[PDB]
Amino acid sequence: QYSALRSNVSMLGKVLGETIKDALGEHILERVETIRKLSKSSRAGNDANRQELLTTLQNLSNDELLPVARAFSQFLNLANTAEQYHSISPKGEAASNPEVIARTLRKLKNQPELSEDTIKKAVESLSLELVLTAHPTEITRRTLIHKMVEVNACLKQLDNKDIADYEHNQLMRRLRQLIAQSWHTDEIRKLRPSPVDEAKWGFAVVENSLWQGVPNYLRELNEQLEENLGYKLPVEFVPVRFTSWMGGDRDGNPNVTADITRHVLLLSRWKATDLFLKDIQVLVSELSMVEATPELLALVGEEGAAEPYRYLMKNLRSRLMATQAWLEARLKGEELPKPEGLLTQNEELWEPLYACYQSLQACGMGIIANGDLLDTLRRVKCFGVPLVRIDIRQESTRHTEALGELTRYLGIGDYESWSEADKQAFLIRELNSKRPLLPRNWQPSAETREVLDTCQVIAEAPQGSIAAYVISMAKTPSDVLAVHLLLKEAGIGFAMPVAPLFETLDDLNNANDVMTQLLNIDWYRGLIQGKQMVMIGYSDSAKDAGVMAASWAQYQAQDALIKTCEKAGIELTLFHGRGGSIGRGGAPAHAALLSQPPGSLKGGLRVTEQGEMIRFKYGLPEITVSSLSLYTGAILEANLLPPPEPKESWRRIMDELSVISCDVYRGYVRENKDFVPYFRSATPEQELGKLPLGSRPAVESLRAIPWIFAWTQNRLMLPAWLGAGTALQKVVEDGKQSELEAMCRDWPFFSTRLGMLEMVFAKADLWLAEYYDQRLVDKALWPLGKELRNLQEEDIKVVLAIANDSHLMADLPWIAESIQLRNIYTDPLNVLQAELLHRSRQAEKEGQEPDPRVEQALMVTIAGIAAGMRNTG
Amino acid sequence: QYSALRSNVSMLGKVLGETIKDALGEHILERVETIRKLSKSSRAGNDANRQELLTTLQNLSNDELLPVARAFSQFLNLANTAEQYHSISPKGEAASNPEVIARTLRKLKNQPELSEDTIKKAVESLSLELVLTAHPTEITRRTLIHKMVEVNACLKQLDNKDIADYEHNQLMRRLRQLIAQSWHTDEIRKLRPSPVDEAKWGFAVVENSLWQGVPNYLRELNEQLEENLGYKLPVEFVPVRFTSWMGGDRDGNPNVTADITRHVLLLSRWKATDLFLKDIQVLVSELSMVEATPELLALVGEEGAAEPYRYLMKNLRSRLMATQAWLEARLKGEELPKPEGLLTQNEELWEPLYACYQSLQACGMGIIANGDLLDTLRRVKCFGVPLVRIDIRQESTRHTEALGELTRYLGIGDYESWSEADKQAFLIRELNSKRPLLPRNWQPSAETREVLDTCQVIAEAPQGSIAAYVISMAKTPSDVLAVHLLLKEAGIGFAMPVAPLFETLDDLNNANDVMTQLLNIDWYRGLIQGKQMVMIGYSDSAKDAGVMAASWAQYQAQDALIKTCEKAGIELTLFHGRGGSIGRGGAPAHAALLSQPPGSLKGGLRVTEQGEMIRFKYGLPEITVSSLSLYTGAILEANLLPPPEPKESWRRIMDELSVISCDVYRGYVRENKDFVPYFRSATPEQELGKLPLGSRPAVESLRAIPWIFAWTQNRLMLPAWLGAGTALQKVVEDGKQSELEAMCRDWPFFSTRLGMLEMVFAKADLWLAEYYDQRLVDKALWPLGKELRNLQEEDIKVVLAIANDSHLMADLPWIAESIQLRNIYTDPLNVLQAELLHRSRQAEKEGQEPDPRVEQALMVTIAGIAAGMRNTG
Ligand SMILES: N[C@@H](CC(=O)O)C(=O)O
Ligand SMILES: N[C@@H](CC(=O)O)C(=O)O
Repeated sequence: QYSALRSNVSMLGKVLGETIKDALGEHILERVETIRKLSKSSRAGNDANRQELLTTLQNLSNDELLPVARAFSQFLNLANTAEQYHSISPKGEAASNPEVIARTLRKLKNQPELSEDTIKKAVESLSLELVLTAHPTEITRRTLIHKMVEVNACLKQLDNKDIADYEHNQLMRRLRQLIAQSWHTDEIRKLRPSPVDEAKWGFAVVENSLWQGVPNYLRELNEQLEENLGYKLPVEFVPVRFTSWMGGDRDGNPNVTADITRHVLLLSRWKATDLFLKDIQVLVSELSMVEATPELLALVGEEGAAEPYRYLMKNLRSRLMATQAWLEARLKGEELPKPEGLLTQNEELWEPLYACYQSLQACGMGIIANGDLLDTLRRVKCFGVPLVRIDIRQESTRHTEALGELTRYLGIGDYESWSEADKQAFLIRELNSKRPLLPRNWQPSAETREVLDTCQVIAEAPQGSIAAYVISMAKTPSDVLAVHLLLKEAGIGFAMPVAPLFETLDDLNNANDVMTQLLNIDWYRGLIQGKQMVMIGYSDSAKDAGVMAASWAQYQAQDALIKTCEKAGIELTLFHGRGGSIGRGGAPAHAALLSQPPGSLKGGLRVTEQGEMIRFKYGLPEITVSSLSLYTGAILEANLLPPPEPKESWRRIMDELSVISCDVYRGYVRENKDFVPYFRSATPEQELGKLPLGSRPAVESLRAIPWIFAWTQNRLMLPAWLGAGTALQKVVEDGKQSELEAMCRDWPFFSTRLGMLEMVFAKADLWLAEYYDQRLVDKALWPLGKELRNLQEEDIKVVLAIANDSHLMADLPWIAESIQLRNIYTDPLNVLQAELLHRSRQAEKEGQEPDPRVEQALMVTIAGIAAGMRNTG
Repeated sequence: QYSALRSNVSMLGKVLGETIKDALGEHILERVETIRKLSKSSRAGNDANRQELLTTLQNLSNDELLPVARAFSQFLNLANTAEQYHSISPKGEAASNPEVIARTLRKLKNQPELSEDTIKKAVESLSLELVLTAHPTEITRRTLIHKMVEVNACLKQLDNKDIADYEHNQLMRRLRQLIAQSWHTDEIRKLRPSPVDEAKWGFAVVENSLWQGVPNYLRELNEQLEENLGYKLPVEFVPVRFTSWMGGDRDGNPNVTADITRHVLLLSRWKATDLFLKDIQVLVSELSMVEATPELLALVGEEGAAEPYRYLMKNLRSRLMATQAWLEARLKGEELPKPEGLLTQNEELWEPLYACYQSLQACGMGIIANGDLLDTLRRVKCFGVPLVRIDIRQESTRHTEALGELTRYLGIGDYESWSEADKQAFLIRELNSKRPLLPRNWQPSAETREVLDTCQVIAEAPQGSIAAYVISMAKTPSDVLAVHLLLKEAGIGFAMPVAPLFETLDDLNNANDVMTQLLNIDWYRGLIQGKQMVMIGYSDSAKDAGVMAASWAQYQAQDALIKTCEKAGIELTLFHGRGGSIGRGGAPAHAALLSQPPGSLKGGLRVTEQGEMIRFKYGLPEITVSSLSLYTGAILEANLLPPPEPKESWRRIMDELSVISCDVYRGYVRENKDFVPYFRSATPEQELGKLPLGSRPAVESLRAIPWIFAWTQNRLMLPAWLGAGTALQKVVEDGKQSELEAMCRDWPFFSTRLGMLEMVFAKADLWLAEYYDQRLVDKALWPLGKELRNLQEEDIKVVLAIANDSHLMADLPWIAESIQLRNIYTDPLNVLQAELLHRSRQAEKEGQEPDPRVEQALMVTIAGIAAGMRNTG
C-alpha cells in the first residue's frame, strides 16, 4: 500500500503550487497544467492533442521557458524526496531497520557446515571502501544537501499521528518556508564547475550525511553482532573508509592539473580540522571526569592531573587549531614554516582519544566512553586527517609519452617504439638502479611535465592522503611497471598501490595474462607486499562490445584473476567501476554482489559510487546506514556462501550469447553508416559537451558517461540493452529456451544480468524516444529510429518470456512503483527538452547567439531528467 | 489523569538507578532505598523506625554522604524534567498552545462596551521587559541549560506512539548516555561564583531558550491577532525586551565593582556578536534573490548590484566580525583604536536588515522575508547590540556618603547633616550649575570612588546599554535628585531613568508623598520627559511588617502613584521586585497581574524574574512562549478590564488585618527574645552565608533572599505566612467571616492574597520542621518551635474556612499535583540535610576543619531543596 507516499507527493505539490501562485503567476501554473494534460492525452493516441502540444510548446516565449522548466523540475524534486522519505520511514519500506543486518546474520548462524569461528573470521576481515565520484549534471552553484535533510525532518515530524494542531501548523509553516526557498533561491552555474567545486560538493556529502551515518552504521552493526552472534568487534576495528576521485582523476581532464590536486589535498585537511574541531569541543566540555588510570595520569602527570581527560582534549584542540591555521595560509598561497604540533597522520588523532576511552572503561565510565568518543574514534579511522583520501588516475598512454620523451632526451632510445619485452627490460633495469634518471633541470612538454608534476604531488603529500594510482587503459605488464618507475623518480618513500584498469573486451580478455606475467617477475612480486588491486571497467567495455559480452568478459576475468592470485598467494582486491548491476543500490546490489565469481570479495568491497546516485545512496544519514548495512550483508554472505560454479553448457550459452550480442551491438554503433548522424540528432549529446555540466572541458572517442547519459535523456536507453535480447531470442529459436530458464533459476550471474535489463526496459520510453525523432531527426533517419525501437519491443518479450512473467521487474514492487511515479513526473521535462533542443539547435544553424534563457532551461531539463531516471547503466 | 507523568518519572528513575548500579554501587542504591523507606515509615507514626533512621544517618561514612546526596538530588532532577515536559506536551497541560492567547482575545472581542479601536490601541501599546536576576543556589561550575534541552527532546520523541522499535532503542540509547553524563559529569564550585560567572549563566539562558523563544512567541501572538482580531502588528513593533541585573546590581555586593560592570558590559557585546554572526551566516547564504526595488538597488548601486541582499548581509557580517575582534582585545585588557565599522547601536543592525525585508516584500518574496529575517529583525530590537541591557542598583545611603565626603572636601558643608529641604536646595542649585563640582584629581575613600567610578562606566557606555538606575532604600525626594547630580558630574549625554525602590512599610507608605513633591519641582518634571518608573519592594517590606501588611501597603501605594501621575500627565511604570504573587508564574501570575489597582500596567510590565525560577519560566523555548503569552494576555485584560474598586468596608478590614498581622509578625521576629537564637539553630541560615552560594561575599541586617531561603530549607516557610492567618481568625471571631468571604469572592486583590498562602501552606512541612528542631535545636527552644508550628496548623483552617474548601489550592489541580510529586522527592534531601548540618556544626564547635565532603553534600541538598520547592515567597 503506497497511499502515504501518494499523499505526501500530493501535499508537497500543493504547497509548491501555492508558492508558484504567490511567487509570480497563475499563468505559469496554467502552462504547467496544460503541458501535462496535453502530453498525457497525446500519448494515449489522441493525434489532435499532439498538434496542440506542438503548437503550445512553440508558442512558449523565452521568458516562460525557464520558469516552466524549473516548475516541472521542482515537482520532480518533491516526488524524489517523498520517495526517499518513504524508504527509510518505518511505516514504509524501512531501509535502515537493523533487521537487514540480522536477517543475514541469522541465515549464516543456522546453516550447518558453517563453523562459528569461520563466521567470526569473516566478520573480523570485513572491509568496505566507497569511492565518491563527481556528479555529471550538478547544475547549481551551491550544494543543497543540508536543505534536503531539513525537508525530510519536516516530513518525519508530520508523520506522527496525534500531533497537536498547533505543532502541525508550525511544521507546515517551516515546510512552506523551505519550499519557497527553493523556488526563489535559484542558482545556475554560468560556467563549468572546477575540480575544487566538485571536491567541495564531496565535503558537503561528508558533513551532511557520512559524518553521522558511518558511526550509526557501526553502532547498529555492533548491536546486531552481539545480539545474534554473541560478540562485538573490538574498538580498533573500523571496516569502512571513504575515498574520492574528485581532484584526483585526470583521465581525459586537462583541468585536473598537479596544482589543483595539491590544492584539493590541502583543502581536505582544512575541512577535517573543521569537523574534528566540532567533535573535540564537545569532548573538552563533556569529559569532566577526574578518575583516571595509573597509565592515563602518567600520560599527563601533574599540571592537568586534576582534569585529566579534559587535559588531553585541550591539547588536541590546540594542535588541530594550529594545523588549521597553517593550512589556511598554504591555501592562500603563503609559505611559512609549519607549527610544532602539525597533524599529518591519523595516529596523532587516534592516540590521545584512545587513551581516554581506555581509562574511562577501566574506571567504570563505560557509557561515557561508548558515546561521543566512540563516534570520534571511528571517524578518525574512517575519515581521519585527510578527511577523504583521494585516488590519482591517468591514462597509460600518457605515461608512455612521458617516458618516451625522457628516453629520447637522454639519448638512450625511444621507449614508445620498443617492443614490450624491451620496455620491461628497460623498466626493470631502471627500477633496480641506484643512479637517478630524471634530469635535474629539464624542459619537457606541457603534458610530460604534468605527468612528472603529479607524481611529485603524490610524493610530497603525507603518507595516507592518496589511496591508489589507477591506470585507465592498462594493456600490458609494462603499463604498470611504468608508473612504478615514475613514482620512484619522484622520490616516494612508501609502496603505492598501482592498479591497471582493463576497460575493453580484449583488455578484459587479456587481463589474466597481463597479471600472471607481472606476478612472474620476482621484483614486482616483492614490491606489492602480497597485495594487488585490479580495476574492472564494465561500463567502458560495454561501450566497446555491448552489455552481454562485457558482462561475460568481466565474469571470466575476475574468475581467472581470483584463481591466479590464490595460487600466487596474493590478496586480490577487485576495484569496481561505475554502474552495472553492482551500482544499482539496495536489494539489487546485494543480489549483484552475491552473483560474482566465488573469491570476488575476499579482499573487500571497493566501488566507484556514481555521482548521480549519491543522493539516493548516501543523501541522508539513515540512507547511509541502509547502504552500508546492505553492502556489509553482501560481503559476509558472498564470502561464507559463494554461488555455484556454472554448468559447462551454461558457459557455452554465454560464449555464444556474448558473440551474437557483441556482433549485433557493433553492427549498429560501429558498422552502421546512419548511426552517428542519427545519434547526434536524436540525443542531446553535442549539447551535453557544450553546456557547463561537468568539470571536463567543453563512437570510439566518446566516454561511457556521455554515451550512457545522452541515450538516457532521449529515453531509448540504447547502451544498456542493445544486442542482449537479440542474441537471447536467437538462442530461444534453437530450442535452448529451457536451458536459458534453468540458468536464470540456478545461476545468480545470469538472473542478475537478466534482472538489470528489466529495470532499463522499465525506465525506457518509446513514445518519447519517437517524439524526439519527430521533432529533432531528419525524415531519412526515421527508419533507423523505428528499427531500434522495434528491436526493444521484441527484447522485452523474450526477457519476459525467459523470466516467466508479464509485468517487468515483478520481483521488486517498491522499486517498480517508485520507477512508475518518477516516470510520470519526468514525462514533461522530456516533452519540454525536445522544444529546447530544437530552439537551441536552430539558433546555431541560423548562425546566431546562444540565448541564455534557452540554455538555462535546457540545463534544468537535463538535470531534471537525470534525477528522475537515476541509474540507467 | 497524570498517568503519563507518573510513567515518565518511573522510567527516568529506572535508567538513573541503572546508571548508579553500573557507576559505583548497589550499596548506594541500598542507602538511597533505605532512607526513603525509613523516612516514609517514621512520618506515618512508626517511632521505632525514627530511631532506625537516626542511627542509619549517623552511620553514613563521609565517603557515602556526597554520592547519597547527589543520588537523591538526581532523582529530584528527573522528576522536575518529567514535570516540565508534561507541561508543554500537547497531551498534558499544554502550556504553549496558542489558545492561551486566543482565549484572552476572544473574551475581549465579544464584550459589549469595548470598541474595537479601544482593543487595537491596547495591543499597539503592549510592553513587557523581563529583568533576569542571579540564581541564589547555582552549585555547579558550568551551565546545564543545553543538556536539559536535549533530555526534553528525547522525551518528546519517545512520546510518539507507533515508534518503530529500532527508533525507540536508539532514543533510549542517547537517554542513557545523557543520564550517565550527569551522574559522572560532576562539577561543584569550590569557590564563590563571580558577577561574571553569574552574567555568563544569563547568556546561557539567552542562547539556549530566549533566542528561539522570543520570535516564536512573536509569531504565535501575531497569528492570533490576525485570526481573532483581523490585523497583525507591524514589523517594527517588538514589545518584548530582556534586561539583566547581573553585573549591574551592587546593592550589598562589594564584588560588583565599576571594573566588573565595565567588563560585563563588554562581554554582552561580545556575545551579541557571537549570536548575531550565526544569524547573518544563514542569511548570507539564503538570500540569493536578485530582484530588488529601485530603492534597494540604489542602496548598493553597482558592485553588489548582481547579488543585492547578499551584498548587504556580507557587509554586516564584516562589520560584526570587526566589532567582535575589537571586543576580544578590550576583554583581554588591550586598548587599540576602534574599527571603521564598530557596532554600538541597534539601528546599525536594524537598518540593513529592514532594507532587505522591504524589497523582498515589494518584489513578491514575502514568505522569505517573513522567515529567518523576521526572526533576526525581532531579535535586533529584543536583544540587540548589548544582547541584554543591564540595570545599575546601589543603596541611597551610599550616594549620600559620596556627596557628603565631596561637600566636606570642598568646604561647602556636610550634606549628610543638612535637613532634607537644604539638600534639595543644594541639589537643585548644582543640577542647574554650569560650573563643575567634582574635583579634577581627587582622593576620596574606596567607597566613594566606587560610587564615582560606576557613574563613569554608565556615562562611558554606549547609549542603550543600561536600562535604569535603581535606588534601593529610597526614602526622600533628595534620594532621587542625588543620583541625577552624580550622573551629571559623570558627564552623561542622555536622560537616564532613575527609580526609587521603596522597600519598607513606611517607605511604601510615604512613597506617594515622596513622588508628589518630586513632581512639584519644575526642574525634575522637565528632566524625566513625561516618564517615571517606581520600584515596589514587596519582598523586603514583607520582611519588615509581614506579608499581609506588606501586600496592603503595596496595594495602596500603587493606587496612589497611578492617580498622582495621571493628574500630572506622567506615564508611570511600576517595576516589580522579586517573588510575591506576581512572580508565581503561570495561571496564578495571570490572576495576580489582573488583581492590581486599575492603571497598574498602563505603562507596561517590568518584573524581576527570580533566579531560582528561570528554569521553570524560561528553561526551554516552549516554556518561554508560554510565559510570554501568559503575561501578554494579562496586560491586555488588565488594561481593558480593570478590577473593581474595593468596597469601603473591605478597605477597613484590610487596615485592621494589616495592623493585627504586622503586630503578630513583629511580635516574634523583632520582639521575641528566643527567635534569633531559634532561627540560627533551626534553619541553615549561617551556613547559607558561609558556603560558596551567591556572588555576594561570605533580623534587620539580613536580606529578603537569605531570610526566605533559610526558612524554606527548614520547611516551615515562616516568612511567607506568619501573621496573616492569626489576624484573619481574629476578624472571623467578630463575625465578619461573611465579609471576608465576599472580599474573596469579589475582590481579586484579596482572593489572590489568600491564594498565595495556600501554595505556601501546600509546600510547608511540619513533620520535617519538627525534625530539624529535634536534631538541631536545643531543648529550651523546642516550645517556640511547637508554638510556631501550631500557629500554622490553625492558619490553614481559617484560610480553608474562608475559601470554602477542604483540600488546599483546590482550584489548581495540576499545580497541586506537581507540588505533591516534588514534595515526595524533596523529602529525603531534607532528611539528609539535617544530618549534614549537625555534622558540619559540631566540627566547628570542636574547633575543627571544614570537611569538604560534608560541605559539598550540604551544598547539594541546599540546591536540591531549593529546586523542588521553587517559589516560596
Ligand atoms: N536503483 C533502481 C532504480 C531506481 O531506484 O531508480 C534499480 O537498479 O532498479
Ligand atoms: N509556581 C507554583 C508552585 C510550583 O510550581 O512550584 C505556584 O505559585 O503555586
